[PDB]
Amino acid sequence: PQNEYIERHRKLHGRRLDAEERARKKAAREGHKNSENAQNLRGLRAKLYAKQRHAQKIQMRKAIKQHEERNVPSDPIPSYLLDRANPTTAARFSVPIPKVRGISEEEMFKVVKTGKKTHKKGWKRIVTKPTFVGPDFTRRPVKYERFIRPMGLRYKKANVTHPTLNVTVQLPILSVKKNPSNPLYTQLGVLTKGTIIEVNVSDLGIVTASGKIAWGRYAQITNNPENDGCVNAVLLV
Amino acid sequence: KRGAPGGKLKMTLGLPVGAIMNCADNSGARNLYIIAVKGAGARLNRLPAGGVGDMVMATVKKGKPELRKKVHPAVIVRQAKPWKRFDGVFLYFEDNAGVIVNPKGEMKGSAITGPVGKEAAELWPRIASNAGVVM
Amino acid sequence: TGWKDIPPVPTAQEFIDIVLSRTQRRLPTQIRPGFKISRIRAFYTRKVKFTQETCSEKFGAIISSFPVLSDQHPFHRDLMNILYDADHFKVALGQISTAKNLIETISRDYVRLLKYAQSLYQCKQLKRAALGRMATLIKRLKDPLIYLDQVRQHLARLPDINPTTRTLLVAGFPNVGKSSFVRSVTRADTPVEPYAFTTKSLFVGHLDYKYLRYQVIDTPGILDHPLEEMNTIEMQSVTALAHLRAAVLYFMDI
Amino acid sequence: PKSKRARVYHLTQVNKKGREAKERLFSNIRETIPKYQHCFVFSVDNMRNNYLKDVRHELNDCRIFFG
Amino acid sequence: MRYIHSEETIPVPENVKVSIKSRLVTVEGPRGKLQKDLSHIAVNFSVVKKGVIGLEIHHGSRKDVAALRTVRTIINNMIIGVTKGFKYKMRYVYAHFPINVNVEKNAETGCYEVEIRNFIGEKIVRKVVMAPGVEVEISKAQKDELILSGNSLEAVSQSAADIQQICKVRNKDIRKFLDGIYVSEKGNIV
Amino acid sequence: SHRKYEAPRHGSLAFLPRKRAARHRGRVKSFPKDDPKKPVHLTAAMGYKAGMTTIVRDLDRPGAKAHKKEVVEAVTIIDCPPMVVVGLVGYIETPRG
Amino acid sequence: AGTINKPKKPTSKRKTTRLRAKISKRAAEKKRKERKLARKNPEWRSKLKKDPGIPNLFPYKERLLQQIEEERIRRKEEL
Amino acid sequence: EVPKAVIEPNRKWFTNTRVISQDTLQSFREAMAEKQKDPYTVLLKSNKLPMSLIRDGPKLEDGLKKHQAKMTIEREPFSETFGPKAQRKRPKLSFNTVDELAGYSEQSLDSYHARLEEKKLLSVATAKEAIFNKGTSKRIWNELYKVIDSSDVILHVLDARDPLGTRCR
RNA sequence: CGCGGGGUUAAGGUGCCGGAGUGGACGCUCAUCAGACACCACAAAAGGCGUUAGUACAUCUUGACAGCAGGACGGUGGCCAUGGAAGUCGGAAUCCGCUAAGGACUGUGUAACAACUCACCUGCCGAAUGUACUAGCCCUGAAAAUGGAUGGCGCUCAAGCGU
RNA sequence: GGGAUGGCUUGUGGCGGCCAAGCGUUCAUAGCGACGUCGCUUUGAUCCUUCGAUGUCGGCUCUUCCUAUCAUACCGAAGCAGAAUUCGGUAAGCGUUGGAUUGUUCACCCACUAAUAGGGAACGUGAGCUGGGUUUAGACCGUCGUGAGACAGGUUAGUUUUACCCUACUGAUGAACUCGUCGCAAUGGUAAUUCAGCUUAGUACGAGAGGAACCGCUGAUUCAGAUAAUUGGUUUUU
Ligand SMILES: [Mg+2]
Repeated sequence: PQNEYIERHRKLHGRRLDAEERARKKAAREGHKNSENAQNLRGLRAKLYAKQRHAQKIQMRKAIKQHEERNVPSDPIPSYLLDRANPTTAARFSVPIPKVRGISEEEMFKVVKTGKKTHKKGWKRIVTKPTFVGPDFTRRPVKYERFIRPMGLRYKKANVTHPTLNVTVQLPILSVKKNPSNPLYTQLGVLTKGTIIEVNVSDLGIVTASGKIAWGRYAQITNNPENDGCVNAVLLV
Repeated sequence: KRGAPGGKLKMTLGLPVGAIMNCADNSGARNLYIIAVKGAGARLNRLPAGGVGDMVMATVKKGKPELRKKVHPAVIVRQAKPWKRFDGVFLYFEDNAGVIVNPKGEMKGSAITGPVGKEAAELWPRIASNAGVVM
Repeated sequence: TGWKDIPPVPTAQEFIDIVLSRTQRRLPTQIRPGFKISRIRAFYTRKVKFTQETCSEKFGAIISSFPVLSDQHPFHRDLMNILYDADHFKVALGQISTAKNLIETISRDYVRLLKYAQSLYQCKQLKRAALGRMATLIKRLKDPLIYLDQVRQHLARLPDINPTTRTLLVAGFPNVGKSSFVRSVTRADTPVEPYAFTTKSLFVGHLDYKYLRYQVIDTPGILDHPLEEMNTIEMQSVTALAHLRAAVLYFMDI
Repeated sequence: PKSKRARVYHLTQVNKKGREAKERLFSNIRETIPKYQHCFVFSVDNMRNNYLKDVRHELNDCRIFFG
Repeated sequence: MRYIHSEETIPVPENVKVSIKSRLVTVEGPRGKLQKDLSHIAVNFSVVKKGVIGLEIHHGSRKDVAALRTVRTIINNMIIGVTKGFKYKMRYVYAHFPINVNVEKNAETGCYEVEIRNFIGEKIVRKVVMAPGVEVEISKAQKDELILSGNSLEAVSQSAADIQQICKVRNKDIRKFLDGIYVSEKGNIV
Repeated sequence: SHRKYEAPRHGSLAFLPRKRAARHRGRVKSFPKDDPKKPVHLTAAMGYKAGMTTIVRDLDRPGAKAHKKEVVEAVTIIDCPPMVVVGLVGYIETPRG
Repeated sequence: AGTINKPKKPTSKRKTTRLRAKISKRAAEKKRKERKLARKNPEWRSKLKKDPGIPNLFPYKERLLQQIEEERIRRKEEL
Repeated sequence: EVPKAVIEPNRKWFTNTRVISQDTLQSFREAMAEKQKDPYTVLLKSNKLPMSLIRDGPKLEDGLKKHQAKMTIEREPFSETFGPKAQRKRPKLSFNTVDELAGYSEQSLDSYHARLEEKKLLSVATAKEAIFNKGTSKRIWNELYKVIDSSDVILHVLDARDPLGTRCR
């Protein structure tokens, strides 16, 4: 068969003789079936069913309210900026997150054991949090490497949000300025929550009052990168 | 359609996986190394094995270099392990030998050297047409 | 042969539900905080890898089943372009391949992080982050999946036309008797009606002449205006006439 | 009664008339009373009554109430 | 809430004899006799008037009040069955293989039997044994039509449902394959 | 943890315990269900196993490969001298069997 | 489901001492935490709560409204 | 022990750490244009520079082809192209006249035959032996990246009998 | 809190194991592993065409809610678009007449019409209903892996829940 | 000389902004806020970017359990023509296999197959057999140290050796009731499984290519219970 052959078979022969009556009776039994599903499903299937029915009820209420109310940009922009996807756009020099959970050295570092004996040497410490190592990085030789910052935990970019512009851009990390838990964590370059980092802001296009281009600014990390797999930061503007 | 034929009575399977059998056709191969048997079931540690009239998958260990790189379907036509027919005869051939075929059972070569078994001849009509002696 | 063996293309929400239900039900779900950290890492790593493998299998099945436009005969390539915009076809399949690649990249990154995670809570957060990022990537594919499902159904119902056989190509104006002739000489069920453009797609029937199989192609009608003013329905007939080495039968109603 | 028939909210333009239609019919009949010399009462029992439109169009100088 | 008294009524035709004893209802008419045990439902039966049966429930809940409606419809259906009877007309249609329907009456059991052959070319013979009191005939006024008649509406309709359900297409597209036997009409014999 | 490769258990638990039979003579645990419409007939017999031998059968099995052919089959010989009927036992039905 | 013919492992209602003590400790800690959150709650609260009023189905509501009106008239006259 | 993790208020958080002028940018752009490669010089310390403002932009063909897909989808959405609510009527053609169509069909058939011939010129086979996967294992490449991360100078050793064969690009 | 006898209680209990009530009054609840020592989590402003008690708003002999019998029209195939597109593939408008009332249309349907149907109106009928929330009790609201646990039997106008 | 988190967990990311039914507030109009949504994270490409063992896994041999079902049974939906499937539901009765690779997180490849589903009973320390983490004493090589020696490390060789006890389990006897024959059946156990071929039929269905199923018949896989006429094996028939 070719093209719309089921529709052509419908046109030439119809359906089964009881199709309309069976469809009407099933649509009539739908209410009892839905109540039975609400009262008799179990577990994760019942939880997903309840969430999905909650969604349908909210949507139906919105549609009914809109039909009830049937009988009744924000910032000024130039004409060439009309009909475009524009952002909503929403002394004490305090940062947005002035206090975070402190990280103990036991949580920060884990002991790496060395040696072939049953009793092992334990002077090496591995950093368990994400780090930034900077440019032109070459690792220390293994005999003199106390702090291990593993390769798979090293980051170079961050999703940085500008509070005024309501714009999030991925920016390169320039340095790590202050980890609030420890100056040693600052020196190791640990990226945890509340850490002040320096970011390349060339993409944001920031011009100073004297006409110079600002390409380095400070941002505070606002998430838990070891849990999230990424670095989220907010510019300090 | 998988290559295990239907209507085959139970017989003793003399050739497990890893057996090197002779090549009874003129396809250029001289021996066949069995790596699998069509229709073999699932049992812990049991080697899949085949008998006369069974389809196996085989690699060529000796012969033309063009056949050495492929896994060919083959039909076992002769076996040396004695087996019984329904007429009560226990019988065996002097060697183990098979012929290279396609999945449809048609032969790759054009001639068969030596005799073939009744089971192989009855299950595969192309082997029956290419058989000089059927024993 | 045709394109009836393309697997069905789910929507984005159905795709997410299928993949996450496979991960939930084909793997163990119970892990304890008191277990060894290597055991917990293996559990969550297996979750991430299995989710990515299911996504990769489904996306590769979608990609490898659809026709490759550059590998078709020019008749089939041009007809596919007339039926569905070839730019849209290639863009949808490219988005599918890009999403598959991005999901594999996300899986590799989060497996690498789970190598270094230190607690069940951190492992759980990393696994949820990986799965949620895959779900966001799939949610971004809502419109290409709908488009590809429609195209798959049409391709499955497309007639099989051999461009390198004996073919009789029946063409002409609407309402001149093309479908009547094809019905009279073949077994094809092409409708015959008095209104114009009754036939909106290519139909093919077959006949035997001197123990040889001939195929006969019924076309939609063609109007008298330049090529830029033809719609897709007439452009199917124009494509067949341009690319099929056939015997053309131009029908006239005097 | 938890077990009840679900009431269908109609997403259509026209709503139920209510008492305003009754008051409008009252006012229309009472204001058409003083303008005419005769008031006939007619019956159409078990009939389709769609030809009353044609009757209204033909008797354009008259007023017809079918309420 | 408990309702002190609730009541339903059933009119009885002049040619119908109704006897109720311990909630066992026997209805006799020109067409025969039907029986039904309603001892699973609490109800007080009475004769409120000539030709009227009264049903009542005392101190019942809403469910107990509502059950009298089902009892009323059951007894009314028995009265209609013994007066006019019930008839279901079924039609069997096919595409290519003509469905063969053979109707016999088993002398040992007194029940009718329906044999269905060649349903979409199948070699099996389908056999449906009808409920007792259900008469099956092949129509002569129309084409490919069976007529089921009886006094018990439940027996007639369940027999028709069995005939409909035995001819079921499996593992095929039901948009394309339209063969089957379907109830085409429901009504009274008289 | 779970068994890595599945395998069915060795032997059937239907034939437990694997102990010696409590009697040398076989016990008919169940007799065929009685039908009073049938004529009277005995349901069992006894014999002594003598040994085995070989036969050739002219097979009539339509559909089989050995149809209309000769088949060699093993058989068992049971020596059956006639029995002597010496008693009659009657059995009633109780709620204990 | 096939619950009747093949029931599954039962869910025990027999409590353990460890779980009872843990639940009691968690309930007490939740009570203390809720008291602290209510102490530090910044949500606005009215000085006078909203009154439900008189129910409509009370058959002498109109007479009660009359009595309220005469009482407030007498209070305004006295003051 | 759990420390107190607090950031003090400071005016330095809200200033620009690094600034650059247009003259310095122009000098760096000219240096970027004029710079050449010397095998006998090595890089010892990178200058921290805003390289996005100094590097030359991509080619215009690459820039247009990078956005052509989203431009086509913004012009015609998928629901308007094919489907139950599609409004597409005129196809996009690479030809304008009937003579151009005839020529296009001729070259399309020629290119299709050429592609088929080159594909033809270019029993299932046995699996590739696992010995030929040696040197590609995750453990070996973990060792390689560990060595690369540890080293300042990398000696790439080549066989003089097959230098380009043993070169690792 | 010395060794004994008698009497009375506390916490807790009185269907049997088990001493003491199948004790009394008014209700509620039926669970496909109810509940009986719960408060914590799962868990949400959660999902229930389970069952009661209420609160607010609204319709109603000028006839409410449900049905049945009928009407559901005219300018008009409104504009643009489309090979075709007439309320019903789309984009945008969405007004007037006749009105008792009837959308420049809610769905089925046609290639497009037709045809059917809904919103709304009239006739028959006949007395109370509708919506949304609140509070009780009940169901769901996630479970692994030997066979078992309100302590056990068991208990359904309780031997469950509240006073 | 002492010593050896847990009614946890599961399927749907984080950060920032907006909207928002509602909660509150209505001498302040703030503060919470489900449902959502928006921004950061190749025209089917590239194949010249594999990113760190402190945490250790194994294999036989055998039994049982869970269901979160891969296959088999039944069912609901889908342009599901047919064939082949896809998504979902009930269901654990019954199965779920050889093999290659130790320059190595041994995980992936190949094949057969109806299918090659996932877990627990250890790993919330732990005497069955035997390989890797793995490590007493002998020895080189690398790194560090003036050295004894230690280790970033790599290699080689290297002693635990019950059972006759109690219980459990598998089988075998048995006192008391005279000895014996024939029986009953409470209770415990319980068993079959999957594929193929012939016919239906080149039929239904289909433009064509292709292409079923029910009834009927015959074999085979895996499992189970027996048996020794035949054929092989075994020989102290010395
Ligand atoms: Mg025409």
